[PDB]
This record gives sequence, C-alpha cells and structure tokens, in this order.
Amino acid sequence: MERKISRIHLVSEPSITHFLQVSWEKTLESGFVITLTDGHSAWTGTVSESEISQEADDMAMEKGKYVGELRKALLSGAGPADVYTFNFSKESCYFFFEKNLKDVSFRLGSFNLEKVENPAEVIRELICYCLDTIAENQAKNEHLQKENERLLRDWNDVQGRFEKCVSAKEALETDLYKRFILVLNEKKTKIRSLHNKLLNA
Amino acid sequence: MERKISRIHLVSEPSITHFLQVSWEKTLESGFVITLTDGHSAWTGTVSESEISQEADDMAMEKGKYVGELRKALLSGAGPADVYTFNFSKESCYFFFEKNLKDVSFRLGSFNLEKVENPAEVIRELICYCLDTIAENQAKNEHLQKENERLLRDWNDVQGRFEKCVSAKEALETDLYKRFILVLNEKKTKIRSLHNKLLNA
Repeated sequence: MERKISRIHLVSEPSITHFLQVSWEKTLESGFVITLTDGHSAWTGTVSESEISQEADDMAMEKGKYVGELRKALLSGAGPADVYTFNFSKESCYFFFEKNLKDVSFRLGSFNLEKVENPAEVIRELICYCLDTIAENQAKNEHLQKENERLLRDWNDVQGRFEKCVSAKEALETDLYKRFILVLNEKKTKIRSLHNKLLNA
Repeated sequence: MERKISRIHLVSEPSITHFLQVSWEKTLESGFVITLTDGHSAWTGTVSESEISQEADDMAMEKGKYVGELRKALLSGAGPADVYTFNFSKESCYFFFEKNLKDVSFRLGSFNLEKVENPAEVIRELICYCLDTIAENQAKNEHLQKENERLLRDWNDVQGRFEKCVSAKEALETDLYKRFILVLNEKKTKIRSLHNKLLNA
C-alpha cells in the first residue's frame, strides 16, 4: 500500500498551490485512487484497473508508455525538459492533465472527481502520515549514521595495522641485509688477504 | 528559526487529533508562536519572554526547569513516566495544559489564542514545510547510504590486500636466507679452491 503526495499549481489560480495524492496497492497498472485538496476543500476519484485499459485505448498509445507517463507526471518524476499542465474545473468536476512541448500540448489524461463529505479527515490523515514519515526517516538516519561511524573506525584501524605491517617488513629486511653484508665483507677481507699476500709470498 | 509539529488529543473532544506547531526564533526562553489546527479552523497565539518569566515566578520554581517542562510538554519530548492533558475552549478561545499525576493535576500553562481569518493558508504552509522536510531528509539518507556502501567496499578491498601483504611477509625471510646461503657457499668454494691449490703448490 503505497501513497505519494505532490504539490501542483492549477492553471485557474496560479497563486495558491493545490496538493495531489495518489494511493495504489502495488502498481499504477492496477489502478489507484486520487485525492485533490486545497486545505479547505477536497475531491476524490478512482482509476481502477478496468478503466486504465479503456483510457489507454482512447489515448491510442502504448499501454506501458501511458502508465510510464502517468507515473512520471503524477509522482513528481518530471524531468527538467518535460513540463505538464493540470486543469481542474469544479463547476463540472473534471481534472485533466496534458504535456506541453514545443509550444504545442498533447492530451495525456482526464478524470472525474466527486467532492468528499468532510475535508478534515483527509487533511488529518495526510499530515498524520507525513509526521510518521518524518519520524521513520529520522530513525533511519540515526541508524545509518551509527553504521557510518562504525565503518570509519574500522577503516582507520585497518590503515593503522597495514602501516604497522609495512614498518615490520622494512625493519626485518634492512636488519637481515646489514647483518649479512657484515659477514660477506669479513669473508671478502680474508679471501683478498689470502689471494694477495699468500700468492705474493 | 525552529519549528516543531506535534499531535495532541483535546479532552473536550477526545475523538479527533489536533495538531499544534511551536515556532521559536532561537530558543524557547525568548518566546514562541503556537498554531493549533484541527483541519478546518486554526487558532494562533504568541508567547513572549515577559509572560514566560512571569509564569515562572508565579510557578515558584526556577526558569530553567520551567522551560524544560514546557519543552517536554509542547515539543513532544515527553518520556515514559509523564502524562499531559490539554484543554481548549473555543467560545472563549482559551488553551491550557496540565500534568496529571496520580489524580493530582498541575496547571502548567494557560495561553490565549485568536482565531485566524484564513485557515487554508496556514494549513497549506504547514503541509508544505513538512513536505520540504521529507524531501530534504531523503537526500541525506541516500547520500549516507552511498557513502557507507563505498566505505564498505574500500574496507573489504584493503583487508583483502592486507592478507596478501602479510602472507608475503611470512616468506621474505626464507627468500632472503636462500640467496644469502647460496652466495656464501659460492664464495666458500672459491676460498677453498684458493687455499687447496696454494697448499698443494
């Protein structure tokens, strides 16, 4: 059960910002429920899976493409180069969204919404889910920060151990090599002494 | 500028949730603004430093503890062993919160609120602020997730290379000893040949 909420500016009244919520069970392809709120009034509607197919047929485009366009539009997944226009009429109770591009607009979809009995419950539920989401995000952030501290400490310890290994390696190698050049030099001394003096005499 | 939204259950109507937001410039001592809304109408009031100080003096107790209790009550900071009761009267527009304690109630605070002339603006602003909060916290969470994944990968790689470093260190000593022995026997045969030939001659 996934719900998303977004902010949209209606064409009729640019100053105020309406708020649009979509709730779906598992996917938009299976239909969903739409509620539009203004902070003092609200409307609701459904796009049940049965309708979706007929809506796609009317649009005359790929069904997957239509569901993708709806997903990118309603869920504020719009790209920088994509602009969408939503027009809602309360006298006739319609709400249609289109995409504007190259100064020409192509119809995307249209739904009908019936005014709800009491906006208070809708607003209360919206902001309740909001507050719960704040709390959940804060808890997740705290846990992630704790894990981050753990990982940073572990990395620092690993670096220290690796440096210690380097120090041990260098010390051992240099000690052994010096200790052996001593002995080789001693033998070189004796062999030179022999080959020179004992051959001259 | 700091803000905090909380859910409360008024004793006058213990069936619906009312949402109270406290907004204070820097700290609760200077003052704050209380906005209490139930989804249809909102009441806004202000508390300045002078009234908090006067109530603390009337409270017969230190200012710091009074502000601590105020924060614990209004800012949702209540722990397990504490219960608070909020009473709101609309006819007189009078708010006051108390602390229940084994059938003993303390009148912690009594505020006066004035009904706003436009609840839609305030409700929209509240939900807008919360939506911005979620949008900003999601970015932090995803960035922290990315950083933690990167750190885990790097830590795994460094430890894996440390295994090989240590393993090679455990064999360098034999690697050195082999070569040292070999050179020693070679020059030992040299000196032996020299001595044997001279003694024979």
